[PDB]
Amino acid sequence: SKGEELFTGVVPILVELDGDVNGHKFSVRGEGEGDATNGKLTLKFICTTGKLPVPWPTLVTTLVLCFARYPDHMKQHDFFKSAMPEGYVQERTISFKDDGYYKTRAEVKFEGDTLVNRIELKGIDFKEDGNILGHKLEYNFNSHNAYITADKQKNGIKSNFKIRHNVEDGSVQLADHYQQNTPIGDGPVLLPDNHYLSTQLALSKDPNEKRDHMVLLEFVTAAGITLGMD
Repeated sequence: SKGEELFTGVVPILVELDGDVNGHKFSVRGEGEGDATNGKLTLKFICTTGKLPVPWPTLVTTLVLCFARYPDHMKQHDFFKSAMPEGYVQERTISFKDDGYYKTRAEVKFEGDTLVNRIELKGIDFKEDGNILGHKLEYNFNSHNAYITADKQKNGIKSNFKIRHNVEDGSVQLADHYQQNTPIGDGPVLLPDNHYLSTQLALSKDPNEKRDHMVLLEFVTAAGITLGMD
C-alpha cells in the first residue's frame, strides 16, 4: 500500500483519447499536472484532429480519480492510489437520455514520472440533430457528488451517478454514468467502504490557442465517512 507516496507532490499528467461517435472519429490530447494534496487538477486539452464532433463537457468525466483529496481519516479507502504505480482500468457506459451512449475503456497508470490516462471511446445511436452532435450544450459543468461502492467480487470499485448538462434552451440533458474500476497489477489494493467524491469544475479558453481546446481546473475531494473520536 505504498502507492499514495507517489502523489505527495505535483505529478505531471498526460491524457490521450481516441474517439468514434456515430462514425465521426476524433482524437484529444491533454497535458498538465495534478496536486492530490489539494485535490487540484489543471489541464489543457487539444482536439488534434481539428473540430471536436461532440461538446467538450460531455467528455469531462472521461478525460484521473487518483488525484482526489482523501482526508486523513479516510486514507484507508483510497482504492485509486493503492493500485499505483501499476494503475487500474476504468470502464464506463454513459447513456444520454433520449440520445446515444458512450462506451469508454481507459488505462490510468504510471509511465515513468507521468500519470497517463489513455482512453478509447465509442459513441453509438446518437441523433445527428440532438444536443450532442448538434452542439447544443453550454460550455460549463455543475458540481456533483459521485458515490463509490466496493466490488469485492471484482477486486475493485463501482459507481453510478447522473451528470446534468445544461442545454442552451434552458433544459437539462441527463448523462447516466455506470462505472467499473479494476486494478492492473496483482499487488494488494484497498477496497473502500461506502463513500462519495465531491467534484467541482471550471472551464475556460486559452486566448492564444487557435485549435479546438478546453482549459480545465478541477477539484475532487472524498467525503461520506464519519470521522468520530479518531
